[PDB]
Amino acid sequence: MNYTETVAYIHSFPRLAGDHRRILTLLHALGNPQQQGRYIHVTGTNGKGSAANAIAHVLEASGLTVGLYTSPFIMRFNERIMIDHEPIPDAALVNAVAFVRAALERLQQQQADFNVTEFEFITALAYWYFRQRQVDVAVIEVGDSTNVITPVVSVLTEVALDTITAIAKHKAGIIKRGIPVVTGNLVPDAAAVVAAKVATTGSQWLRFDRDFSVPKAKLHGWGQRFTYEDQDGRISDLEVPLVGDYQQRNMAIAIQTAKVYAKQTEWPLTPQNIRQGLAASHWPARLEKISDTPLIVIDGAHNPDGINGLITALKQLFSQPITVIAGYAAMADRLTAAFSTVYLVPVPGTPRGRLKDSWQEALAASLNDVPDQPIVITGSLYLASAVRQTLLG
Ligand SMILES: [Mg+2]
Repeated sequence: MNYTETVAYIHSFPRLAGDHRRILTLLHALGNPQQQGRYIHVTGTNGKGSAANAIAHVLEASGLTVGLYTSPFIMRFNERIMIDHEPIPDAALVNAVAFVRAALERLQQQQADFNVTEFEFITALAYWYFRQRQVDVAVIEVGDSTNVITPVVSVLTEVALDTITAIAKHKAGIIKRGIPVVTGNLVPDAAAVVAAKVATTGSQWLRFDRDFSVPKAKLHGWGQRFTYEDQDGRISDLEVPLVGDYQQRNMAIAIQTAKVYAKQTEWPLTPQNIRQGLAASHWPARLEKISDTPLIVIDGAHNPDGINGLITALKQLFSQPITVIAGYAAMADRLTAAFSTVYLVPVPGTPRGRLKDSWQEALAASLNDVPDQPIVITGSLYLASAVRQTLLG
């Protein structure tokens, strides 16, 4: 096939019904690449994509070839599988999809009704591609079809209040015997689930605000300047180009995890690597300022927690009036009460306050009416990625 037939073939996979048998059957046909190499396992309800990207950036700056498996993509499909922050080239995706389909067709010649899902096909391809390219470590963000590895260190960023013990027990399945777990400051029910699991596995548990912390943090331009502290000391005046107070805990989790990786593998990691790797830690479409003149910021906050955390982040950055373009009525009532011009438009991959029929009509209106006013586009990551693909791709 071509690339276009290859990405359409990946999306043609079904919606099957538990354990990891189907993906392990497929992975045995690929020669078990999940059993070789080093891995960092990342799960959590929020902040896992941001942490994983930060861990990868810090490890790459120390001189390691880092594979990175994330979801979702923002600009193109190829962003889900990266090696040193470069998305898997089209032709390499064409080759890899052809190799995995060939092994899958061999498996269907034996077991006639064998199949896998879309995420299981992608995860198996990701794990085979990282071994083919021979990376030093692969940072794996949890989708659990990825739970077929023994990591060097596991990360559990958050189990947020949105049942808690039932969610925490599903998330604690990535914690393995003797392998250290780096977590955030978990809520009581999630913490009790983590404490009992690590007493069972015998794991070293490094927790945010206990073993490591951020004693100083403040805004500095479009990003934050902060100080990290642990048992080895402090690394002061670290800078990341990400706004939001919740990002202080994701970066701190990322720094602690990277240090736990290097100590376990006897790899040298300096504070310089951590500093340089945190400076390169850009995470697209998450309060990203994409244009200076005119001022345009894109964001994918989609819950009311995301709307409330955005509102105070926008208040921190802007003391002038802005136009906010929003992709239900409780999310829109807090936007109208806090901001100037507010436009409600439709999100592009969905179906059926000032109303606009599209985000382009709202953006053209604001630029025509008041050209010096900043525009923030928020409400969905799919709407935010549509604006980013249009305005930059
Ligand atoms: Mg993510």
